[PDB]
Parts: sequence; structure tokens; C-alpha cells
Amino acid sequence: DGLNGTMMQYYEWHLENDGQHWNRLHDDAAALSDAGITAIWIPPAYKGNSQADVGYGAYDLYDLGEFNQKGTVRTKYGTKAQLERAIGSLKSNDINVYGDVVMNHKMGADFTEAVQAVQVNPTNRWQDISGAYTIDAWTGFDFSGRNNAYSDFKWRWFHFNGVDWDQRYQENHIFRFANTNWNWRVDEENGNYDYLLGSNIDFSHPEVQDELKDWGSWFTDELDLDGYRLDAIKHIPFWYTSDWVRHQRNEADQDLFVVGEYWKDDVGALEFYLDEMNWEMSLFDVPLNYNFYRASQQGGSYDMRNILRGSLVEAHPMHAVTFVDNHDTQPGESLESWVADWFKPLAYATILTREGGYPNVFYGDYYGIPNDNISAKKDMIDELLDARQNYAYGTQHDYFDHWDVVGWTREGSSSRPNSGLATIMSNGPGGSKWMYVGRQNAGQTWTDLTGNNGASVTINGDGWGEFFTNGGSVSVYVNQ
Ligand code: NA
Ligand code: NA
Ligand code: NA
Repeated sequence: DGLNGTMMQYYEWHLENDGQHWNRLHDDAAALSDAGITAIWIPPAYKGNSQADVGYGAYDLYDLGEFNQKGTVRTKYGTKAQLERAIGSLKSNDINVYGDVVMNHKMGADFTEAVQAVQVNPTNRWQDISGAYTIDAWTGFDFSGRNNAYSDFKWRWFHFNGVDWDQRYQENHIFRFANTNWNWRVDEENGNYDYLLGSNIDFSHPEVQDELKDWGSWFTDELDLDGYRLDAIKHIPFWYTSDWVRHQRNEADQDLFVVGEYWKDDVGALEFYLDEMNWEMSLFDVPLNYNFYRASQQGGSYDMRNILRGSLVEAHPMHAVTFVDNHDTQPGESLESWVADWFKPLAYATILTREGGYPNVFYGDYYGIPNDNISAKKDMIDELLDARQNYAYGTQHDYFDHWDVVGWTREGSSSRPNSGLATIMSNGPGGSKWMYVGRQNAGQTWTDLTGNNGASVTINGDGWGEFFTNGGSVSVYVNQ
């Protein structure tokens, strides 16, 4: 229908482990759709190492909070039945469902096995730093409580090629199983970045290749997914992710949107990865996340003309999923690069009102993060979502021509009456800027949807208007 698409990551790292999240998502469906959310990215929905696991310490991909394993039936988010009910609600409310997919490793093995392994250089996994010797690694998975439902596949050490914990001498080291190779090709930071955490899956084995492809199809069909969020893909052999994606699209009738999480503040690396994927998916705009972080951290001295420089959205807008923060970047987490409250509005306006990129709203920003006394930004975000949903249409014009004051416009499209907007912001002292919003909007008087500026901007005969912004603020003018 031409409507702009907006994704929302429906969770934050410190969410309460009350098992009521799927129920919350179910009840929130109508409100989310009305607000402008068109797709929901659910966290890993399968059994993790423990009930409180956020989902990345993935134990059993076939247990969606249905079997008593790892000390619980439900996952941190709820039961399988509640999840399916939530998805049903999202579907009836015209919201796509993307499932987080964790296939890089497994955790919470039921038992250890004796394995010959060598210690490697943490900063160069290609380099062994010890001779081979026997360690006890958590590689045995029997999925007892599942009783082979859906799949009788069992994991053993020979399905993996590394771990970072030896249970025998109880020490942390980056271990490569003797006689096994690190996956390839993978990111090259640390020489070979195949290993990240837990028991690292070795995709050189056909049985592993087929198991995850079959699980993928089972998962897709079980939850009637509309796409996936691929976890830690820079650590998974590129050739396999591509095969896996092609396999799923082949097995599923519905379209499948795919966004990969290749975590690197390097647009070149992300473009190379997309090349390897034949551009068959989009990637989170990690460089842009760091651009926002750099600006938030530096303060007003940050030159706004560079805010989009080096970002994926700047180079391949149609293959970039833009975001401001996520469960990994929030305070105290592994990829911390949190955008402070003062800059956050500007960052969200940037990903929500521009034509390029598939923007994602963070649950933590939307509803807040009580754990860190971070307020819900729903008020501000809803206004930007309103702008995106009803006004961000038509030919765009950019004005990243000042170190403090930058902005852009959208002429709007005939198909969508009254559409059109002018976004202007400043990370330092306030200011103004003449911008072209389209001669077809001549004579209109636009006002700030955010309420941050009371100026009424009347579009002149040539389609130009002078928009104003206060300092460290953002305004989005529309014909309302
Ligand atoms: Na890996
Ligand atoms: Na961030
Ligand atoms: Na500045």
C-alpha cells in the first residue's frame, strides 16, 4: 500500500523474567500497529542455558518454552502456546514477525566429553599457543525433556570445533579442537573470528549443515515467520549463511525478509559480506550506530555534516536496517554504545524520516529501561513514527551543510494526501535553514509535530520554506 515499513525489537536485555512477555506482545499488537509498527523482531524464542537467559545462550532450538529443560518449561519470555497466541495477534493486526536465529553456537550442554584441543592466540586464532591435550568440554546435548519430539538429532563434540572453557582443569582459553579447522570464510578480526562464545558449531560437517537447514524450516513453519534476524553472522562461515537463507526461501512459500547482525564499525566489511550473500539480505547499520554514539559522546562539537558518513544506509539504503540502540548497546552490555537522551531524538528522526533504510525502534527506548532508570521515550518516538507513517513520502532533499544545523525534506506523494515533511535539527546552538519541500506545497503552513519549536513555516512560491530548530533539538515540520 506504499506505507513505510517500521520494525521494532520487542525486548531489552534487562526485561523482567516473569514469563509474561509473549502475553504482553499479544496485548500490545493493536496499539503497535496503530502507532506505525509494521514488523516485530522477537528475541530468541527457544530454550536457553537457563530460564533467565536473554536467548543467546541457546540450548535447544526445538524447545520454544514447551519442555522441562534447563530448569524450566517456559523460556524467559513465556510458553510456546503464549508465543503462538502473540504471533496470531500480530498477524491479525498486519504486523510481520521476524524470528531471532542463533546458529553460531550452543550453550548449556547436558554433559561434558573428553576432547583433544589446543589453546590458540585470542588475538590470532590461526596461531596455536599450546600443544594438544585433553580437556572436558560441554558438547553433549541429549534434550532429555523433549523426548525426541520434532527431531532426534543429538549434538556431540565432533559437531563443534571449539570452546572457551575447559571443565577438566577449569580454565578459560580459546580452544580449537585438535584436527578440526576454524570455519571459513569468517570475519578476520583476531585472525579468524569463528569463535565467539560457548560451543562453536563446525559447519564443515554435512549433518550439521542439514540439521540447521531442517531446523530452520521447522522453526519457520512452526511460527509462520515472515523473516529472520540472523545472530552473530560475522562468526558464521559466509558460504553457509547464504546456503541456509536460500534453503529457507525455497522451503517457505511466504516471502522472508532477512536482516543479518554483522557487528563491525566498518562499512567496507559489511559491503563485502553483502557481496558474499549476493545482496540477498539486509544488515544492521552498525557503522551508523557508532556514528550516533560518537556524536552523543562527543557533544555539540561533533560535526553533523558527518553524521551519515561511513554508514551502510549512506551506501546501500535498500540493504540497511537502521537503529539507534539495542539489547547489546544498552548500558553495561557487551557492545555498549548507548545514545544519551539528549541526542536520541535526533538519531531517531534520522532513521525514521529519511527515505533510505529499514528503521528499527528499540523496546528499551520506547518503554524505558527500569534497571538503569532510563525513561520511556514513547512520547517522542510516537511523533516521529507519526511522521514516518503519514508524512515521510516523496522526493527527498538533503542539507548536511553545517556543523550544527542539518536537515532534509520529503516532498510528499500525491497518493498520500498531506504527506511531506521538513526535518531540521542541531546538536549545538539552534538555528534555521531554507529548504526546498517541493513547489507543489507552495502556500502551505507547516508546524512542528514534535512541539519542540513553535514556528509556523509558510512555504513560498518556489516551494521553499525557512525551518527553525532550537539547540540540541530536532523538529519535524508537516502540513497539519
Ligand atoms: Na562461529
Ligand atoms: Na547505540
Ligand atoms: Na556540531
